[PDB]
Amino acid sequence: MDIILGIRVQDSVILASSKAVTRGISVLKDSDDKTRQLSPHTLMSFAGEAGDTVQFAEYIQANIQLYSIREDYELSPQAVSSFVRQELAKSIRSRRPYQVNVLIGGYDKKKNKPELYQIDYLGTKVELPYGAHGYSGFYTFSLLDHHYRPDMTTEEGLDLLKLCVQELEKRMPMDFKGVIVKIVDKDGIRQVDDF
Amino acid sequence: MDIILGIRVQDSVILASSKAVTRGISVLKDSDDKTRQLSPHTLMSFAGEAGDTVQFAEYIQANIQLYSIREDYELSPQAVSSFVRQELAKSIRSRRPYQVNVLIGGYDKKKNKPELYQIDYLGTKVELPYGAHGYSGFYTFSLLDHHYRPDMTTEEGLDLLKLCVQELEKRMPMDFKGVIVKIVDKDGIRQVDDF
Amino acid sequence: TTIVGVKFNNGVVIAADTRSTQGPIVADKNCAKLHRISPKIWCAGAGTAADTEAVTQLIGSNIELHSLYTSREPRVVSALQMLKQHLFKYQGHIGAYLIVAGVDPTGSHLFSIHAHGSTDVGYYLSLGSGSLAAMAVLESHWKQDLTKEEAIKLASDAIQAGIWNDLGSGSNVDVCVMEIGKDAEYLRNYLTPNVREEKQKSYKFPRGTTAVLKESIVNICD
Amino acid sequence: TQQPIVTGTSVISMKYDNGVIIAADNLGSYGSLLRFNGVERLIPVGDNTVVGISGDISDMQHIERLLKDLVTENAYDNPLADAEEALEPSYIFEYLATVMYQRRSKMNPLWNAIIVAGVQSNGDQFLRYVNLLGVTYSSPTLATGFGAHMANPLLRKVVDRESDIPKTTVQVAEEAIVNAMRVLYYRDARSSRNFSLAIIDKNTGLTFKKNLQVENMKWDFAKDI
Amino acid sequence: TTTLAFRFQGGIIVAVDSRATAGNWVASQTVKKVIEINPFLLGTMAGGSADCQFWETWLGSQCRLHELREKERISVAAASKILSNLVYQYKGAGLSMGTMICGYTRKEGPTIYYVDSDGTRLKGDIFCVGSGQTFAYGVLDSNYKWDLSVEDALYLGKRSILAAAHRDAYSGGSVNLYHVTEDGWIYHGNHDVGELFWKVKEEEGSFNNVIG
Amino acid sequence: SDPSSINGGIVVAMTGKDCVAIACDLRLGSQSLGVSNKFEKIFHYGHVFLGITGLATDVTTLNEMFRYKTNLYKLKEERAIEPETFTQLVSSSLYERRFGPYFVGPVVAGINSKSGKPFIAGFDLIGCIDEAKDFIVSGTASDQLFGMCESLYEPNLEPEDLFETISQALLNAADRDALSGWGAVVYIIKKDEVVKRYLKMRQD
Amino acid sequence: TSIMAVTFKDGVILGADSRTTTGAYIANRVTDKLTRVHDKIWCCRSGSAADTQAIADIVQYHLELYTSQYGTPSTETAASVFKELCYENKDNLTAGIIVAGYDDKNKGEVYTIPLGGSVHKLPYAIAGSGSTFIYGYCDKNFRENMSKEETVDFIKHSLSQAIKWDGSSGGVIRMVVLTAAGVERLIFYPDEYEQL
Amino acid sequence: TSIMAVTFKDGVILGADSRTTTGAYIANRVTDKLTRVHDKIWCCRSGSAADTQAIADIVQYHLELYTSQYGTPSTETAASVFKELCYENKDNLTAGIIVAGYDDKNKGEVYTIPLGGSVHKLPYAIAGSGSTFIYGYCDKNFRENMSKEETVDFIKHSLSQAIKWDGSSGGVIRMVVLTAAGVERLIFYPDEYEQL
Amino acid sequence: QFNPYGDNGGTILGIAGEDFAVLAGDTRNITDYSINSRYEPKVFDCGDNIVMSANGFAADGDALVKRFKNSVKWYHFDHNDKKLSINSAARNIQHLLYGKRFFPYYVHTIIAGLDEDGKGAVYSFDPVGSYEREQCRAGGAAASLIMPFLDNQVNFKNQYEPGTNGKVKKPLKYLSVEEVIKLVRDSFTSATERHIQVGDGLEILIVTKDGVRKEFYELKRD
Ligand SMILES: *[C@@](C)(CO)[C@](*)(O)[C@H](Cc1ccccc1)NC(=O)[C@H](Cc1ccc(OC)cc1)NC(=O)[C@H](C)NC(=O)CN1CCOCC1
Ligand SMILES: *[C@@](C)(CO)[C@](*)(O)[C@H](Cc1ccccc1)NC(=O)[C@H](Cc1ccc(OC)cc1)NC(=O)[C@H](C)NC(=O)CN1CCOCC1
Ligand SMILES: *[C@@](C)(CO)[C@](*)(O)[C@H](Cc1ccccc1)NC(=O)[C@H](Cc1ccc(OC)cc1)NC(=O)[C@H](C)NC(=O)CN1CCOCC1
Ligand SMILES: *[C@@](C)(CO)[C@](*)(O)[C@H](Cc1ccccc1)NC(=O)[C@H](Cc1ccc(OC)cc1)NC(=O)[C@H](C)NC(=O)CN1CCOCC1
Ligand SMILES: [Mg+2]
Ligand SMILES: [Mg+2]
Ligand SMILES: [Mg+2]
Repeated sequence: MDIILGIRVQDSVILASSKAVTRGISVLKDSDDKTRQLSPHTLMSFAGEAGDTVQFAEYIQANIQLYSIREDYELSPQAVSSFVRQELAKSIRSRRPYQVNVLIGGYDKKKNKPELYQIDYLGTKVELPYGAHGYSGFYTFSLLDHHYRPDMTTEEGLDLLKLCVQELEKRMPMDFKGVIVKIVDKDGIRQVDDF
Repeated sequence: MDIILGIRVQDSVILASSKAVTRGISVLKDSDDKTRQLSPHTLMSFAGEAGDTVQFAEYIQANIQLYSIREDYELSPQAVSSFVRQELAKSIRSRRPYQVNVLIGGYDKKKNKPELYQIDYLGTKVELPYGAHGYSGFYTFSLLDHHYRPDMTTEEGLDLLKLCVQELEKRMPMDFKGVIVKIVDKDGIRQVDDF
Repeated sequence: TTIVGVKFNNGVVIAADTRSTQGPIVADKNCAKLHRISPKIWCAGAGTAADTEAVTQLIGSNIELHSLYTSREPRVVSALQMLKQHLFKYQGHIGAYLIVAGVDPTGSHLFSIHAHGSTDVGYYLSLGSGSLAAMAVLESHWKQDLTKEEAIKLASDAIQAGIWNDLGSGSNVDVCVMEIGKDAEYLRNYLTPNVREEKQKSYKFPRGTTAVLKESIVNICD
Repeated sequence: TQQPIVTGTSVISMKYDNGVIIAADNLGSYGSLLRFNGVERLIPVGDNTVVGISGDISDMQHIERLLKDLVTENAYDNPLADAEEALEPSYIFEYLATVMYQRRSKMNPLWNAIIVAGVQSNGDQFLRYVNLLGVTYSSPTLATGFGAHMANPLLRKVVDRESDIPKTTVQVAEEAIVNAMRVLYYRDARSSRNFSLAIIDKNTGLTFKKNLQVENMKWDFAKDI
Repeated sequence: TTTLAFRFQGGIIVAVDSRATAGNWVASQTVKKVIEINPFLLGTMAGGSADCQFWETWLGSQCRLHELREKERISVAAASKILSNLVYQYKGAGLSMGTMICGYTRKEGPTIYYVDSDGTRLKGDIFCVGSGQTFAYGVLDSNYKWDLSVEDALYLGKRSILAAAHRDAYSGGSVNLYHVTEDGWIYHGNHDVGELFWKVKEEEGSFNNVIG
Repeated sequence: SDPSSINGGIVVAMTGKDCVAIACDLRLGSQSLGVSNKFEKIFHYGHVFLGITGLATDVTTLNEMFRYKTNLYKLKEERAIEPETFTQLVSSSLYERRFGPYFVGPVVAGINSKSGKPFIAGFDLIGCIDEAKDFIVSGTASDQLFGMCESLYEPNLEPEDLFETISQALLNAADRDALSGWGAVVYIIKKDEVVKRYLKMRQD
Repeated sequence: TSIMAVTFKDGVILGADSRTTTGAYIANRVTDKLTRVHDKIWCCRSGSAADTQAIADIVQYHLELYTSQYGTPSTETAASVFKELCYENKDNLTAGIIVAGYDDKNKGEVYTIPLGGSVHKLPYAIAGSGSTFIYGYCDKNFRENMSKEETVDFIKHSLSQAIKWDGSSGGVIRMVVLTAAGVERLIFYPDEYEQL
Repeated sequence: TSIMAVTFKDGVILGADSRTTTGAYIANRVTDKLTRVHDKIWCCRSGSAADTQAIADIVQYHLELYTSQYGTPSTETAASVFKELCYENKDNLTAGIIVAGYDDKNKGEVYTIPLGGSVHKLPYAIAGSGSTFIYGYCDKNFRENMSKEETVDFIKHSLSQAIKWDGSSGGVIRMVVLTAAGVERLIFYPDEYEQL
Repeated sequence: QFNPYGDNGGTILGIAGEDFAVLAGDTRNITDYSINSRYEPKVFDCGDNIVMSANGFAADGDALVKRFKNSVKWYHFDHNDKKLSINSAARNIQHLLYGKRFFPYYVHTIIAGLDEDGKGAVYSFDPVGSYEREQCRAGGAAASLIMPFLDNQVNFKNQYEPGTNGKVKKPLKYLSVEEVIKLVRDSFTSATERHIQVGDGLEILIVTKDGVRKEFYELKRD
């Protein structure tokens, strides 16, 4: 775990997530996908404590998929984010809390708008134009403050994202083995293979 | 600090030393030379506590240079290594010990032989065909056990060293921003600029 | 806090200051520390402010139900027993230090309860951070066979000692007089010896001083 | 770094129109054990100053010796040792205050609260406090330990500010002090009934009263409880 | 703190914020974090205010004594090493300093040295130091080229502090700009973030996260 | 790791002549890192306004909880809850979590629709009601707000004057606290109109 | 506290001081540490005021319920109920209790229950912080089958010494006399006992 | 330890038990806790055996050097030297010392020096762990200007009780009589004192 | 374990005008919840038209003032009775404070006076010697209450010109001594209301070219 980013542009949400899975002094894997598709137009990236992250992500995934089958209907990104926040808000006062931070990128088909939510392990939710978890934020937020515009295209958003990854690869102490980028828009979720 | 390696081959000693100087969540420099020339045919790389490393390296450098001027003569790599070990052996029972680990690569002109010494901050000296300090050893020692031969050329030693750096770049958690390689032989010390 | 209780001829009087603190900061300059458990049983509370309020209300609620059940006016010893058994159960974690007083068919009564659930009896009592300033006054001036007006004077003087000399007490003096055969009279702000002096200047700003970015009407209706 | 062993409790004092009064019980406590009953915690320096000390008694006895030595040293090569160049209360205080702060700064404090009561050569009342931390302050009424919590409130009812001092007589002041000592006996668990009281007046001088007792105590109401 | 200094075609730019903090209490908004050692040397301050302030003005006295004794302005390397050797003597004692010794000399040219309280001393072209260093890096690195004009470099330095001043809770107040040339340092004014933010937001079109 | 000062934020409420004002900052951070400059801390249930400072997850949770409770109240009572009653509800709900509390500093503000009286109240994290004639403060810059309000405030201010006072109270307090600021919102509340204003303040 | 109970010819007498402390502050200088659990079964309370009170109340409840079913309980029975509470809750209690009662068959009896919750039947018992100072005195001066006046003097002189040395003890000396005649409360003030 | 010193008509008597403990083990059951610092100035030692011994030896050295220059030192002087050592090294010492001596001018004198290093001149003094149990008894029974036989009985009965209750005290009761006549050592065995 | 520090409470305040400067401080001295003295001054005239206050731990405060006063005395002896300028005093104090960097004086120090151009000057220090000249500074227990009020009223922060659309700031101007004393008195009454360690009395020292004048005002004693 470690690096998860998110950028909401005009017509889409772009989630970048590091590929490295490190443990002790060994990078065990360099092609890890730190994301789950909750619904056709909703994607959740995650970072935090080992085990907890995937266990939580798949638990949320199951619940949202169960809802989809029951109602024959896709929950809005806002509704999913509120459900996730509540699960974490319960968790924090449990015997053993989930130590997982998440970003939820979704395209609301009713509003025809991209939406990016940032939720930490305490259950602290915020809607943002761009978001990051962990130490990444300390570099990317100020970078995006400068270069981000609300009316950018998906291509412009990817170039803006390349600028973040470059800055992190320059100044971050740890090797995070690049990122897997995914785009969420009106046509659903797709992965950029060459980044 | 972090990664310092050493390989003694047929006719030379090769020292590789990481270029990164990290502090907190920021790589402050990616072109740092973690080495000092003690004498024309003796090179010392170093790694450890911030401040201590350079302070110790330059203190040793001054002493060896002072000896060279006084006697109009170059100390043998063995003699320098014994001097350095004693300084660290004093240090460890001081009020504030030097927390510095070193490798001393030298070419003994009287014996016409390369020599590599590994000395830790406790004052533990060993002569080796190949050496490493810190977590690097956990990967490179077993690698060199397999691929190292005592009669290799300097070119073969560099290829053997490339194999170490590749393995470290693959499996080490931290980005150490490559290495500065230096060769110590009968003609003195020179730096490989393209590594 | 500073709180006191004093017995007299035909009843009992309690009093309290009106300061509430959060570290060195005065949170409330005129809080009410005198609490009604039943019409003629009142409680003065020091310690954790929420605990004194909550524990007094809970027992007050159960006392009312008990009074209705038994068709009798509640007794101070019932409130004392219920409070102490509740506080003891929580091993001091409910930080309520109370002076319980009142009149009932048995007579007039004065008790104190500590957070851990121990109870005292006395003719004069004081609790809180300014209890030593108060108790000094009570030990100096108290006597047997006090009249009503003497007891109020003694009680308010003991509270004043705390107001002036204790940093945890200040502002005003609340008093509650519980006399036998009469209605209990709650004297909110019986003394107000700490009125703020006129400010030197009006800090009313010229309209338009604050820079505004957006305006909008908020819909409160359905 | 210390911990106090044998200790003395409250020292109380106040100014009145012509001078100052100071008092302190005769107890040397050893934790909860009321060990020693013949301890004098008021120590006169000359005929114009009394130093009242609470806290560690071994450190008090050390301070006694310092003051005793200060009188000796002041007399050396001093033809006016019993006249113009006699030890003033202010000199005695400042010396102690210096020592107390130097000891706290060396992390080895004299574990005491000290009140220096006296009358200056010009007739002015001197009353000032100093403790193990080197903290100093002055007030119309001063008290240490439990005295600060119980005596001061009572004494401040008599002299609440500077302007009340000329209006307070030695009879009124002593009465308040003796009352405060009684209250402390009721409420302080490390106090004793027996105490000493000292009056330093600008006209009548130093009057040192020993073997006083707390009396006129109210205990009768206990039978009803 | 956020302080930076970077080397470029036209010399050195140095930029700092002006906030001082005691925990979450904002102790000051008008602090001078650049100390002018001589007409060709600058020092930046980050970490403990007393530590920085005391030892860097002490450094200035040592540099003055050098040019009296040696009849020559001290080198940026030598000046930085006086400070680094000093703090190394106090290593472990608890000094907190993040400094940058920026200046020009004939033999060295424009030079920047990072010096901190655990005894690290580094020559380099770009450094950001302080609690908000990462925020400054983000903007500075993504816009830095060697061939920046004096006008563009001054703005980038100003904009990088503004970026950090905004995000970092323990940075802010105002921006102090300096430009070091072969002729010495030149002060380019105090810029209050109160006005500078809105001026930059409007003109640049950036800071779209904020309610306009 | 002090729950009440991880995210940061402040709320202040004042009374005027036949009106009340409640104001808050917009910052949400994670200690030093500022994360959001749109995080509002004032909510309303009918005509009763509630500001909440402290741990942001609890701020959100409590808002959702009081919306829940006031909605059921209205369905059963067939009328909007009043400030005095809501204050009691808040106190009950907080003390219900006595030994596992919400790390919050709520502030009730509003005008009683029956009597027309302005009402403000504050609470500690554990439910203790702090009623006031003049003003209530809460958050990481409460000390600052106490000092600003105590000096600037005067009784019976007109809505337009009260706006200036409460705004200046919040703004100057926020600028002395690292974890507060990043924008501000002020609600001016009259008997049957409410005006919401976003303040221009320094963004550091 | 300084407390004690002493058996004699006609029955048993309980004795106690009246000081309650919170640190070195005396919270109550007129405390009643002698408490009735039954008509002629009383106890002296030392240790935590809250704990001893809660225990005494529970015991009083048990013995009242015992009396309603099986008539007057023995002093031994009363001590067993105290023990049961003190022993089973030893981890959460700081209570040193002396139980004393008068039967007509068994006459005066004294049981002491220290911190652990063990029971010890004795001719006389002493307890509380101030008891340490009078072990020497009480052992030398106690005699079996004393008269009422002798036992009152024994307790008065004993608690006088305990009070004199122990800072945690003081105030008045309360006593409770348990005989066939009935129950008699005695009080003795400082002005009398201090100058013994 | 249980130790005590008592002044009387003809001079002063020191008394002590003989038990030395390392935990609950008795390392020495025949210890001599009464030690000579001068011909007719002795001291009772309580606390750390090593500390009190080292102090006593230094004091004995100082008083021997005093005697060589200024003749016989007063008992007060001896106590001042003890105090000086105990006070100035209070952080590193665990010593409770009673000093007792006979002058011809001042007759019998007793000074007690507790842990802090303070000095207290008394008619009689008690100290050590077992002293707590006899404060009551000793206060009630001590009289000024007792005879030799009365003072011996007072100490014997006192230390008997101290020994009986204190586990850290026991063995024999040693005594040292300081008068104008000279120095007399007394010893009393369990079989005598236990059944007092 | 022995704790060499303590907190004697109180608060101080310095404001600079065009040709004058004031240094104010309350006269209350406290430990924990007890008042030690209602009138214990901590603002001192140190000579050369320099007034000084070191608020926090009074023993360290008195020690520092004592040392600086002594530093002024020796500055005269060593430099031919030259007047110590306020800027030079400030630098001297930094060395006094930093001298004890690893066992600090637990005090917020403020000095006030006139600079060498005759204009009002206030310097303020942290406990280890960092200093800065300002128009305005509050120090001590109630510094967090008073300081933001000063920012608003002395430096006109967050105050814009009415009708200018929050574009033109309220212009900075020097305040008259009458206006400054109004702000000081309102600051301290407000601080006294909401801070328990502040009260009893207010003593202001005003510095002009003519010398040092004093003014005293009663504060609330609760
Ligand atoms: C005096 C003023 C305190 O010295 C009184 O005891 C006063 C009692 C009181 C009673 C009813 C209404 C108002 C006031 N006590 C307080 O005001 C109290 C002081 C206190 C604070 C913290 C404590 O635990 C560490 C104990 C006592 N202050 C409060 O209750 C304030 C309003 N609340 C808090 O500080 C919140 N605390 C409560 C305990 O849990 C931790 C947070
Ligand atoms: C930013 C604001 C983050 O703090 C900068 O690092 C800033 C740099 C600076 C430089 C010169 C002048 C002013 C400001 N640092 C501070 O403002 C500094 C932060 C800090 C506090 C304590 C530290 O402990 C080692 C380290 C850094 N603030 C202070 O120094 C404040 C004014 N003073 C104190 O906290 C007093 N402390 C200092 C340490 O010793 C105990 C007393
Ligand atoms: C003497 C004074 C000392 O042992 C007695 O044992 C006395 C017995 C007594 C008191 C009143 C009524 C009947 C009997 N005990 C006390 O006065 C007691 C001292 C004590 C407190 C706590 C203890 O261990 C937990 C042991 C002894 N005082 C109190 O209980 C007072 C009223 N409350 C406190 O001191 C507050 N305590 C609560 C428990 O935790 C420590 C703080
Ligand atoms: C009675 C037994 C208990 O207080 C006496 O005070 C007695 C005095 C004595 C003994 C012999 C000769 C003359 C006088 N003291 C001891 O027997 C003493 C007990 C004691 C030990 C250490 C203490 O504090 C450091 C206090 C009291 N016993 C010893 O010194 C024995 C010989 N040694 C040990 O117990 C070993 N100690 C060394 C010090 O640290 C703890 C372990
Ligand atoms: Mg007060
Ligand atoms: Mg900021
Ligand atoms: Mg034995």
